[PDB]
Amino acid sequence: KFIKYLSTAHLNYMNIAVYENGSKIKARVENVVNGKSVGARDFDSTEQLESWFYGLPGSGLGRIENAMNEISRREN
Amino acid sequence: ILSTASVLAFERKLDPSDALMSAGAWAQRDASQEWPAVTVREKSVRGTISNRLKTKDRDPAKLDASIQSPNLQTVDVANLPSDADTLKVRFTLRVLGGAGTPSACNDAAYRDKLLQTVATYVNDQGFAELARRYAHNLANARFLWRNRVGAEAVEVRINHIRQGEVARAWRFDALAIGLRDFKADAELDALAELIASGLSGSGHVLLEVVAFARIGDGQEVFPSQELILDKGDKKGQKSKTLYSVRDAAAIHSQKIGNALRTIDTWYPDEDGLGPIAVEPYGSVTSQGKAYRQPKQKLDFYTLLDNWVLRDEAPAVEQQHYVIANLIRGGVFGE
Amino acid sequence: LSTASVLAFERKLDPSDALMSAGAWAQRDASQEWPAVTVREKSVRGTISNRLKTKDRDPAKLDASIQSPNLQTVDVANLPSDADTLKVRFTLRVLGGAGTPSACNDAAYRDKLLQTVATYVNDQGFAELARRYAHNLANARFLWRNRVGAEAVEVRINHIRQGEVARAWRFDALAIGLRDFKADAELDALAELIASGLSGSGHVLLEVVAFARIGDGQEVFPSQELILDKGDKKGQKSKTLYSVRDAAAIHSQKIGNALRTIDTWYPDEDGLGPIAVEPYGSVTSQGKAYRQPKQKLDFYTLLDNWVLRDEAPAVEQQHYVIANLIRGGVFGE
Amino acid sequence: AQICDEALQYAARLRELEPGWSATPGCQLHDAEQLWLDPLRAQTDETFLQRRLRGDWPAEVGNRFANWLNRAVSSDSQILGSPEAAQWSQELSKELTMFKEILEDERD
Repeated sequence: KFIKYLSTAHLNYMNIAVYENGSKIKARVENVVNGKSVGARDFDSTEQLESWFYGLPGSGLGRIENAMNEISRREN
Repeated sequence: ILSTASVLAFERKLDPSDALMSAGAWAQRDASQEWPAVTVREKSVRGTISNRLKTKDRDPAKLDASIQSPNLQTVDVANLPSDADTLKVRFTLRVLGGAGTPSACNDAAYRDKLLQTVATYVNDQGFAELARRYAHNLANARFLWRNRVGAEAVEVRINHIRQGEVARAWRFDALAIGLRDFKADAELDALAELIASGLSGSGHVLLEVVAFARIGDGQEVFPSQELILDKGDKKGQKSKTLYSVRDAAAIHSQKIGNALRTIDTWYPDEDGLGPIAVEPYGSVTSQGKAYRQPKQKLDFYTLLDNWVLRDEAPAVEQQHYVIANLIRGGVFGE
Repeated sequence: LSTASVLAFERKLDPSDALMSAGAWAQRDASQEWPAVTVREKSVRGTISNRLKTKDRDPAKLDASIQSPNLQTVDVANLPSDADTLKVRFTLRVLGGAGTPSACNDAAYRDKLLQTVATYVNDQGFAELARRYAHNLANARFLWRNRVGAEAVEVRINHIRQGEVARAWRFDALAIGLRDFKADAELDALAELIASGLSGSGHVLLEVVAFARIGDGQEVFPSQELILDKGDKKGQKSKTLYSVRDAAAIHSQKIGNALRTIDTWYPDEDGLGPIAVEPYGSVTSQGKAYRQPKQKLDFYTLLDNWVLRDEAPAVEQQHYVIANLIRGGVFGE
Repeated sequence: AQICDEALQYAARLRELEPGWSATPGCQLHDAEQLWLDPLRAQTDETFLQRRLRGDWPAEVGNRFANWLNRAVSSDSQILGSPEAAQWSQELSKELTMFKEILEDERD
């Protein structure tokens, strides 16, 4: 079910994990030591994941901070 | 029933400081007290395209179009002055001692069992092995990480301090002393008796470490690099900052502390590569590998649980590993 | 045996920033107290010569454009009016050990890489690459535009073991060609020194000093810095120049660009000349990228076909691949 | 249309509210946006005010505004291989054209 981590360096114990559900993938912002997640977002394929992710404003870990601030957004 | 303590925390011993770098001339080496500092400055750089492509869209017109718009960039460098060929790196080091007592623990029986285990270790054999390997890491120049690579002569001077004075001075030669072979010496046995007398709590140990390296006239020194993160915001900022103190380049303290605790020659996988530093789940961040897996029985948590709770004493060298992790300190427990 | 996902090679042949100081020819052997070339400002009012959209039958916009031309402030560096010789000094370390990466995931791929590079060195030495490096130190590639239009260029190279000089070389850069790598006894000696340096058989530190007759009060050409638009014209909107403490200078990576012009093995045309060694071997000024990945001469393609599959390429392409390992870089995914 | 017309509302709210635009730091990159947000003339202005910024029809802020729109919304390249970015680029072409066409008479 688990595929990979989205970033290669943890920014204060937090990282985005990429999961697989069948015909869709599940990106999920989560703590690493504990395991409990803070927000999630469902995509259809990994091409949508990389195509959406590489369009974010930033480079390196500013991109992963913007992605964690995007997936774990206050929904209301 | 003796479960583990849910809260454990060990304060570190062997506390270093931030190393300062100042440049000067060799054979003006004994008067290295008024040397000016190495400053961090800016310069501009125009890169190109050299990264690996992808076999989904790599057209020749897109490559030439990529070369039409290159990367303009601003970095920080630190160089010696053009009339100086010697790097001076100075830091200090305290050796605290009392390396068995935690700073926070829930249980009282588990803490007393832990102190009986550590006191049993010290009474069976001293701190001579660990202080011998620490003395070898102060002997050569591990704490000169990339500055050591490609140098004519590296000289290390170590002082012991009791008051506003100097008790005993050592002067070594870092290139003659090996990088991988821990061979004995009289002076290293003296300084290993000093550090081993420090970790046992039999006195106060403050050391002053000064390192000298011939690099070349106007060459480049290598301070430690700071964290930025480009969030796509204004101005196209700097892509390489360097750590500094008040107008001097410097190295972080935890990187020197990484260079001092490279003890572990007891990997299950391969003892042919060399000693890499002491960690629970003993890992190397640059190599991307994690030696000493928990699927084996050589992890720090597994050996500590099997040696405190169940009295199953491991081999002697693994006991050196466990006590090395207690001198490292950390946040243990659940 | 897949490729390692992380590869990184530290560079060898590490230069420094070159300093420029001006003086008089035939006072050339005492070139030790010469004053530095300083960077100063001057004002420049420029007209409009942009390629306008043609068939513009509106001269009122043209005569309107002359009412406010470009008021501009630039930096120049000139020799003093009683000096006609440019002195450019820098140093150079030759490290050696050009096969071992600094970061690698796999252990089998790294051992296969070290067997491949050690196989290359045991089959043939570093004599070719050190011969071409010796030719780029022989002439004055590192004098980029300062070389163009000069009466006589003299290069002095010193080897340093202690606070001393082991062996000194004195060349003539205009007699030595720009495109023809012809042998010589002294270039074979210095090529033995560099080849002895890259193999790890010793420590090599060189001091390179270059001399050029340009003219009294002419213009020298330091390297140019990057300007962000937070500064106005009075505030150098136009043209800043790189400097050190009150002296004009050249960046270190530009001299490092001038040293590694080896590649005479393009598939397209060997008639133009050697341009420097890059993966996807490209020229930024010409806007072209030789050595395309659609061919089979790229560095990544040759390295994958020569490490993983034991398909050894031609000998000159092996010189190209080892030249990219001496260059260093960030490889892998 | 609502984004660029909303930017016209931003220059609207900036225009008739804060008439104080005196000297301060940063007058090189905020100098084209200063001539875009043309304030009232100073009371100590001499006769050299009908030539200092009279010919200032600032069509460069449609270019900076174009870069802000390009960095704001994602421009897909799979729509670039199709005609969605030729028709889309036509939409931003004529819309920024009409925006600058409003900007033609900011002073005159």
